[PDB]
Amino acid sequence: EHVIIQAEFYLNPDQSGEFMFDFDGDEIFHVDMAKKETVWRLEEFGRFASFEAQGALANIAVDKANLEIMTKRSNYTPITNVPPEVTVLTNSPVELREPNVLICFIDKFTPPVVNVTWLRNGKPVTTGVSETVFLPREDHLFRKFHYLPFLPSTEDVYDCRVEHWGLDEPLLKHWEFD
Amino acid sequence: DTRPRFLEQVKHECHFFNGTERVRFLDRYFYHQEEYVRFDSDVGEYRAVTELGRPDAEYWNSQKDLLEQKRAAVDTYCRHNYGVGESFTVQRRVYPEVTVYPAKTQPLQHHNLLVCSVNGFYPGSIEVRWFRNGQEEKTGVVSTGLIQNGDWTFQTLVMLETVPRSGEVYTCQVEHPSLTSPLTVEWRA
Amino acid sequence: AGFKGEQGPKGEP
Ligand SMILES: *[C@@H]1O[C@H](CO)[C@@H](O)[C@H](O)[C@H]1NC(C)=O
Ligand SMILES: *[C@@H]1O[C@H](CO)[C@@H](O)[C@H](O)[C@H]1NC(C)=O
Ligand SMILES: *[C@@H]1O[C@H](CO)[C@@H](O)[C@H](O)[C@H]1NC(C)=O
Repeated sequence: EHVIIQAEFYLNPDQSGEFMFDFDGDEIFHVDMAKKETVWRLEEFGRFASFEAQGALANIAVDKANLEIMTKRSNYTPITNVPPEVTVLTNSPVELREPNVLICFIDKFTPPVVNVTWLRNGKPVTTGVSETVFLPREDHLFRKFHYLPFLPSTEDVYDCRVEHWGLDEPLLKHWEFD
Repeated sequence: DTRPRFLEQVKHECHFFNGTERVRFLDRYFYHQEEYVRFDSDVGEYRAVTELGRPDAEYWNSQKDLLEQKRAAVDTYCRHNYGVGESFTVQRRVYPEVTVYPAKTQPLQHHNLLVCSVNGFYPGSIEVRWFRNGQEEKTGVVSTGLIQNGDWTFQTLVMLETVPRSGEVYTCQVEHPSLTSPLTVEWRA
Repeated sequence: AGFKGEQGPKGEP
């Protein structure tokens, strides 16, 4: 009882393309298009399997060609922006001085373009941050995760800031100890 | 940037029922969010989902070699990838770490929430229950629901709205497919 | 050990 999906997209005018496999809502891998490389979601996976990244580039080229077709077939009807819902949580219960990870979950949005900043006491932070690619949803919108390892303290507050073209203003989602 | 956007999506889906005993393959094409045409292995031809996809159904169904490639995908694509991935996907098991801790509903009210925090588990199906002195407590339970961490683990918090009384013992009980027996964690005031 | 990508056709030009 399970689902494997090979999800692809191509977006104009950005000329952004994505190729990934999803197992029951979890990313197995995606292909970094610039680097022409298969990127495993967990390290372990690369020891159990492979995937030839070049196939992905070929599929994206077809997707680009189909987009041009469908764009005209539609009379150039563009996409309607659907702004995300955003939630900030930790991966484990929080203990002063116990390293943890803040997670910023951005979901139910389209098109798959977003700016996301983590803020500590109001200042952007980049050290140790990571992120997923755009994950598909069954309603054909997208989902995305950003991560920020941290040491909890009563001294610090955090926000995840998300911008997207459907939002009137950036959405900031707050987190603090208590 | 206010330039209009245009989005093409393709999803090649493989649905497995009882491992590889029953397999359905779906090729699905989308323009923005709208599926316009698809190939269902239950049918063995492409079908227009909306009017936008009629020229592709016709065009692609006139190509006998294309249909035959797609008629074979349950075997050459789906069963194959299932075999490749099964060991670290279908058979992935990761035990739930269970923590009980008290908390407050209205900030600064004596503790009236017991939180059963269940972290880092896989796969997602779980059942968490609360007991007060050996009796299941079914009233007063609220939860986050199931949360995906995006890293092949899940978590959920399950909360018991209660006014603890000294010498009462509360149990959080967790059942998951990775376990042979229920996991139980106790708390006393 | 190798996952296969499924290809797709080009639309009606
Ligand atoms: C686009 O315009 C043509 C007329 O030029 C019409 O037949 C067709 O239905 C329109 N398609 C849309 C809005 O998808
Ligand atoms: C992200 O920032 C760039 C400028 O750095 C901007 O032009 C683009 O539209 C932004 N994307 C959003 C808000 O989705
Ligand atoms: C699943 O397939 C197995 C053999 O692989 C079979 O023994 C079992 O009856 C099947 N499950 C069903 C259809 O209930």
